[PDB]
Amino acid sequence: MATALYTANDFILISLPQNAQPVTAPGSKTDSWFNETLIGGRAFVSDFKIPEFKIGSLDTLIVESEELSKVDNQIGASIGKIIEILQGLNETSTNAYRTLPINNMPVPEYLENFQWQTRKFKLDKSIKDLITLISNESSQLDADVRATYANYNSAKTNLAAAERKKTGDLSVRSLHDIVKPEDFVLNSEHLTTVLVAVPKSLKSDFEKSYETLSKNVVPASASVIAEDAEYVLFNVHLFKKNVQEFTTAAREKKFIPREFNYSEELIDQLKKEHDSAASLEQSLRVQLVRLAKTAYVDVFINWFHIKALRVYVESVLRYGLPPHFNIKIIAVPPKNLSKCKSELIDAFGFLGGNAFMKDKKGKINKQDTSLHQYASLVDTEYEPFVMYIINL
Amino acid sequence: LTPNQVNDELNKMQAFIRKEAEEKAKEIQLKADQEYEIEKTNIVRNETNNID
Amino acid sequence: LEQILWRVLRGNLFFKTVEIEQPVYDVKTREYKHKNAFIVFSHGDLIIKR
Repeated sequence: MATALYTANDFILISLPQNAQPVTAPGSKTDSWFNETLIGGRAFVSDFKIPEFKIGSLDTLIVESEELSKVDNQIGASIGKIIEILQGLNETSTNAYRTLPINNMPVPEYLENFQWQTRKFKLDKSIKDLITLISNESSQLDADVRATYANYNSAKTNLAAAERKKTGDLSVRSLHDIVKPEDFVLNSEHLTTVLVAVPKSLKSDFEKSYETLSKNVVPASASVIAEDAEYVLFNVHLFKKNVQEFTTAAREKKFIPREFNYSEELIDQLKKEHDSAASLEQSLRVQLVRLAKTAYVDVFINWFHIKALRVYVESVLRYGLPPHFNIKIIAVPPKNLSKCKSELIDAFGFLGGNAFMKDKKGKINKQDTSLHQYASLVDTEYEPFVMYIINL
Repeated sequence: LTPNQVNDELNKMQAFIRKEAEEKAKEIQLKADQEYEIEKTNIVRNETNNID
Repeated sequence: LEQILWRVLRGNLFFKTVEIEQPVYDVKTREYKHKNAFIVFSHGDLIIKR
């Protein structure tokens, strides 16, 4: 059984009329069958105390049930899409609040003794009121985490782009250790320099073009300056009037057109931007993990409250006015969905109906006609009794 | 025909009938609770003017 | 139909019926299809519209 992620020490939600008695061997008490006559390594047989709430018109109960199920779907999707990134960050690999104590309390321990909280919900409140409260709280926390994650993704893309320029090619890297006044003599203009980067093999096209290249060359401006073992760098100083010839010729001898000069106002920009990107990513990741931890427990509290209200409404949906109906919770051994689902429904098959006999049983969606969409507004079909798939 | 549920439906009939009746009773109580002043003070001013 | 009613109104309804003696043809296909008539009653108006 797996409703949550990283299943361990799982439970099940069950409700029933107080007087209801199982039928597999008559004369058996509730605990006698539960704690002893139920196979499984462990069975934390326990009750589930829940406050009573308002009783609206029979007419509406169905629409509130539909609305709460609809919102249950989206909140489930949200908890899933936050758990995925709670592992997608890839910082801690053992676990992260998957089985770790939620709200400083082991998740099974917390739930097996969790009582209802009379802090954001009061004794006499409208059902729509609590529905909207949970809905909007969850929606706001969602939007917050979504915007934060989008900002993190943008930062990751930007810093990756910065890193690619930093390393990935010796032609695109923004040099910051060879530009100097001693080779970029920026003064009263007489010359026009340019950086050159040519593969080693083509070195004859430039070396043997020492001075036949064109007029107006500068002595020591073609001699050895710098070599990267893949490209060779010089400072081709040509005058400030005959730039046209070499500018035209640069497109047929494979010269990099990256116009660079001794200007610190741009050199400092790349370093400051890279360091700031690293620092802001470092701050953002910690802030994001903290926000995830904070909202994680909040969203599970919300989702557990949604399940609680779902079961509470479905209880009266099953039966009449008297809310005297017993609710029990039992821990379940891992990887034992089949036998539990079978035996538990077997003991109270009488509560699946009295004259509605079908060999197919359970609650997994199935179709044998042009119907059976499991929707109380168009097409829905059997349910065994008050219960829902749940592990944690 | 589940014996308990079918009779619970007819019980809820009267239960919610009287619950809505009592909510209507509360509403009509409130509709006049404030009415004991608005008509009992804005109408008595028909005489103080003549007295003055 | 009765099953989907029973499992959409959640096991609470009055539903008794009588069969069509000497049935008649349909209108979509002009076929003498065996027919049944039903009667139903509930309290909720929302139920009625559903």
